[PDB]
Amino acid sequence: MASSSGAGAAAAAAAANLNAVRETMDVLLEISRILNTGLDMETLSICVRLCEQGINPEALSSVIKELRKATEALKAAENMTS
Amino acid sequence: MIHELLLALSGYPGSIFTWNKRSGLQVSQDFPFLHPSETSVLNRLCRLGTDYIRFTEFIEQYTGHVQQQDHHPSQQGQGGLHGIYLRAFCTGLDSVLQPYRQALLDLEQEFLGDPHLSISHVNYFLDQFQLLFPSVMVVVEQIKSQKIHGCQILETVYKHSCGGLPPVRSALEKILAVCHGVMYKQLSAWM
Amino acid sequence: MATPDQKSPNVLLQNLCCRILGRSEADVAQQFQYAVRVIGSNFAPTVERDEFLVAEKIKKELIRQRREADAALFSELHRKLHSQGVLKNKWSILYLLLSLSEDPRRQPSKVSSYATLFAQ
Amino acid sequence: RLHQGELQLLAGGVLQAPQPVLVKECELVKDVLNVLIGVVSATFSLCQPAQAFVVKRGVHVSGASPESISSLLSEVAEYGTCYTRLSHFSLQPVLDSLYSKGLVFQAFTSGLRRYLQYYRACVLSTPPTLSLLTIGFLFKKLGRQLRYLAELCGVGAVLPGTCGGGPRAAFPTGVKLLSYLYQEALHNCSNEHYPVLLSLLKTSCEPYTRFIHDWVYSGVFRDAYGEFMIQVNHEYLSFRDKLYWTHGYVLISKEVEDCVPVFLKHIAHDIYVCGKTINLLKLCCPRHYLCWSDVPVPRISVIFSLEELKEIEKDCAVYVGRMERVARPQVQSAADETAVQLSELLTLPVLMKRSITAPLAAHI
Amino acid sequence: PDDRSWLEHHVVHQYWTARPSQFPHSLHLHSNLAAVWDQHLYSSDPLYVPDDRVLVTETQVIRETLWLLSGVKKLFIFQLIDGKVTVRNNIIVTHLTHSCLRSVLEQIAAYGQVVFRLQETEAPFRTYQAFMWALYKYFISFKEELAEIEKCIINNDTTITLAIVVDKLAPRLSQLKVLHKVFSTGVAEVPPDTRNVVRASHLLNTLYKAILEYDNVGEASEQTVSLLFSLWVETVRPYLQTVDEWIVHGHLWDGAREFIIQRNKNVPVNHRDFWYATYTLYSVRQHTMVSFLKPVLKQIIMAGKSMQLLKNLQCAESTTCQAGARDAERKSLYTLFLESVQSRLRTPKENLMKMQSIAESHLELDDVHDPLLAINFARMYLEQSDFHEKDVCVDRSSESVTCQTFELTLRSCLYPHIDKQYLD
Repeated sequence: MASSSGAGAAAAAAAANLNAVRETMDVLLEISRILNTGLDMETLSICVRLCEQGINPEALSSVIKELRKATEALKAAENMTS
Repeated sequence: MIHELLLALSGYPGSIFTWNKRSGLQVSQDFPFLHPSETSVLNRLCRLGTDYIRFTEFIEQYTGHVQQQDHHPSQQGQGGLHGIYLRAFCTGLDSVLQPYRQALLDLEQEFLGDPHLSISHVNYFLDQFQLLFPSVMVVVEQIKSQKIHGCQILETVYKHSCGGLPPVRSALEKILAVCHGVMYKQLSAWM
Repeated sequence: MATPDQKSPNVLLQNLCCRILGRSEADVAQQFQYAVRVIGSNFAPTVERDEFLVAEKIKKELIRQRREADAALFSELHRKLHSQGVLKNKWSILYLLLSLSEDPRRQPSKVSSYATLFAQ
Repeated sequence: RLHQGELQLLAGGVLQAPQPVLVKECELVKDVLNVLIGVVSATFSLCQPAQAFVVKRGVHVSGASPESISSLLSEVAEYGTCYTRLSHFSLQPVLDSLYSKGLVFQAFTSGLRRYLQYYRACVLSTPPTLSLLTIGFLFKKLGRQLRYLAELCGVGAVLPGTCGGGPRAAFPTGVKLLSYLYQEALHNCSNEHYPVLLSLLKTSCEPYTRFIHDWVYSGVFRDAYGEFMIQVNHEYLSFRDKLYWTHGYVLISKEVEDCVPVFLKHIAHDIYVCGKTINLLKLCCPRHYLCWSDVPVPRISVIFSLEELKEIEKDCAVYVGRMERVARPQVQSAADETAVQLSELLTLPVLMKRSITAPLAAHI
Repeated sequence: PDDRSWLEHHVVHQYWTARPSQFPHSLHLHSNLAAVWDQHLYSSDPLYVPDDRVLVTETQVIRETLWLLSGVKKLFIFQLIDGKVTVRNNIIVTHLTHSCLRSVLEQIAAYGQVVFRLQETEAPFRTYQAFMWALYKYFISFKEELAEIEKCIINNDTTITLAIVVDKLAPRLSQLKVLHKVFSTGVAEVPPDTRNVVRASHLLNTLYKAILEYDNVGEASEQTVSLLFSLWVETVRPYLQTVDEWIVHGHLWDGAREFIIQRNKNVPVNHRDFWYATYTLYSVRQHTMVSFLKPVLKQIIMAGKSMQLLKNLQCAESTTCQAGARDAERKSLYTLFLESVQSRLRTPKENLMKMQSIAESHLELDDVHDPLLAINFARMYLEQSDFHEKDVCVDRSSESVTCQTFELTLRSCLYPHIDKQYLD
């Protein structure tokens, strides 16, 4: 009868770790906003996952700048075609 | 989300509206699917929800525990909020939240009736409680901070009874009436 | 325990490109190739690999931008992030954030439409 | 779903978030009703050692986040756990020969069974058309009161093995039960539990008041569990000297607080002397006209209605007069309101004093 | 993200996000007026560099306008800079010229800035609390209409244009302009270092003068006159309460010392100056006289002195403490005034039985109901379930011709009752 109680506590601990991770991610998003990084929730999450994978910040910055220029050209074309 | 928002207001924090023991209920982050003005409205509603959550937390903190029959009831009053007046205060707070709970249930029914309703309708409907709750929360926080004990808390409630909010005045009158009922019970026993 | 299918950095980069451009993966193939070329290029080591040094540099840069309040907020957020310990590579994330910071005071140099000529 | 995906992307696969299982509310209500009866459901599983429902991980409800819905359901599961565990604690049924808690405890458990029956009636009265939030709020006060009473009685829902709370003291019996009820009534005098606690105290005292009645009128010690302050030593009851009076019936004097009900302490000594005197008179001169009168002895019982109390006092006076010549409501209805009028007018200790000592003083 | 993106495309475009939402619009000259104007500008001036303009939907602009008017801060189009609502420069609509849209939005933004200044009110004192309460009631009334407009927008069944919305809000916009001017004069014009008594007196005098102005304005100000009357009634409620407390209990309970009369604590009732010095008017500046009470202020002072004497004279227990009409059962000066104003203007065991029936329907026949338990369970479940226990219309619009002058209405509804109590 005892065993059933343990799974609830383990699930609660995992949920607490996940909530702490969520709080940390929100803090990171706030920091990015203060830094005027221009990342959205999806973009910020992608950036966080990529950074966790070890990407060189100089290469990442150059790639981001080039991608931003291409995205701006594509957005201008999309706004001109609408 | 409206049901989720009410659940957060009902004490079920979620991923958007996180409850923090220190910060209370808060919007977790800026989401890409909302206009920043909608984020501001959400933050105001989360402020109201945070105040409600803090009230519920206080109610649990001073009413939620069974009274330990520690032989000396007088010492319970020092560290922990204690006393029959403290129980009456918690009961009054719960009674004042009862109309708020009823209004929340009515909001839930309306949202079930119309899935197209927006947060502005809730902000309209809940504004009366958005004005009521902050003042009662301030009064309760003052009572807690000053460690008002026994019937001396009643004097503070009277001081708080002089508030300008008519609904807050009526609520404090109800709470004071309950506390005076307890006081009168003790006085009856003595007399 | 099947660690969520964290798609390989190429797939993650493709998804990021699609998100940034607001186009489907099929529409960003040239951009994906450009990204692969950039990622395969040797990048110099970051100037600072110390979390606290990076936070101090960020604060100094914000002060240089006359954002002293933002510098204090950055230092506080950095302290909180370091204490949380959720991120494994704090120095790398700090370097990325520093590289992505934008000065609100410098009027955006509107990218001449001519830059699109090299995009093709 | 988007936000949870974003959180998983940020968490880099490490937070294996339980898959949100979307369930229809018209089902969640059924699970809630089962919890109100302590029944495990598809989303809530009963942890047998805790007698507690455990929420299935990844429960998703339409229109709410699965985490917030899980939180609400966790609170509801805690309420259901309290209900089921309290029922199990009160479910100790039969005063079998192994029952060591005594008749006062058995009567208390009978009152608790009545209370749980009323709770079950309320749960069955709950219409299945109510909202989950509406139901939660409606039963919130009742669940809080149940949890408070379970902790007060030491029958708290927490599994005895997992709660590192120190050894739960045995539920008090006899005089210990009366003192416990008086202390809890004082501590809970402001709670919604105060009238129920008064009813339960009356019901648990009923066997003890019967024992007191038999001791006072016939000198019969009916304490099967040693809860009464008086012990009968049959060895000295056969003596025909001072030793018969001193040792045949002995009031347990050393732990008077533990052997005499706290509310009867002011009359416990007089009751003991009266019962000893009655037993002595029965032993030495059973045919004495004072000792041999077939006059019915007035009933000693706790009364909580002011009208019932005045009627009992008048009947007691008439009974006393008739017996001297021969020698020569509380909590029992529903709509009735006078039954508690004294309980609202008078404090539980003063009410108990007036109700118990008047017949006691008359008989003494 | 694909399912989410499909919803995001179908749940209203991310244009509110800094990501440029391109939306399809009709290229008809009447429908593409923005694009045609851009083309003409491009054709006309070889020096014209095209600024980056954000295309916003007219419905989207309307919604953001309503949210601004609903008092939302941090709008995307209308930015609040130094407490001034400012329109983002890079916004354009398909059907408006940038300059025309900018002008209309500037008018709306000016009204929003007024609201924003009014929206920031904290209520630290009784008079300020009353002003806040009245403001909240006004904002509630405005938010009701705003919510109805938003609902109609959400239904999307009918073409709602910015002009239609502006016209719908025109009466409310006029009321808002009048309220803004009155509030600025009554509060914003009050120097911050003024004593709370002085601030209150200035506000009260401003209210009286505004009341006179709107009463002289006639029928066209009826909504404004009603608003001002409600504001006056609310602001006098605390003052009338303080007056009532002084008259009834003989004790001036004034925590903020906002009343024109201050009690000198140094003068005991047995002091020779008790009749003269115990209650002092805050007369240091002649400006401390309450204009609405000024016609009756002298009688009020005499009555207060008399009541303070009677309560301060050790009167034998005078039987004229009749157990009859309690001062708590006495209509308050705010309550008596409101009742008299409405009347002159013709203006605007059972639970135990329920528990027994519930038990009979849900309890088994043989289980005796425990009345203490029955009551407890009734309160916790049935009385918990059945807790569906969920105004002086001073609108002159009805009988404005028959409505007395604000001063005449005051003299006839409030002053006579006060004089009667004073005489008694």
